[PDB]
Amino acid sequence: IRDLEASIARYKEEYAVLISEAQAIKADLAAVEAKVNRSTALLKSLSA
Amino acid sequence: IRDLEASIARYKEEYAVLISEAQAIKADLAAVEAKVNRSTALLKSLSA
Amino acid sequence: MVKDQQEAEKK
Amino acid sequence: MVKDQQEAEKK
Repeated sequence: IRDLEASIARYKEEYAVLISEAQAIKADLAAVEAKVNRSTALLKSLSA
Repeated sequence: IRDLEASIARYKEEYAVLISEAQAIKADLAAVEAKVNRSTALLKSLSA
Repeated sequence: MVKDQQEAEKK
Repeated sequence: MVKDQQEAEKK
């Protein structure tokens, strides 16, 4: 039972690390999508 | 059992959001700590 | 979560 | 993790 609790806690902090890098890539995706929308509007105007 | 499972899943969702803002806070704290060490060295030299 | 898991194991 | 917590609660 002590080993089970220790494994639960350990994988809890590795889960925290995984969700931390998940938020990092979420921010990266948001920045990329905003840049793509901005460039697409620019491309529409410059095509016109 | 169904109500317990639904409450557990809602807890998973809100806990994931809490984790998201938690490592947002943690990354902010790490960046602040680094920039404060740098600014402390800079301001001690600039006062001297 | 610990209380919920204990309740599920009991029932 | 939920499965392991349930197993720990059972045992």
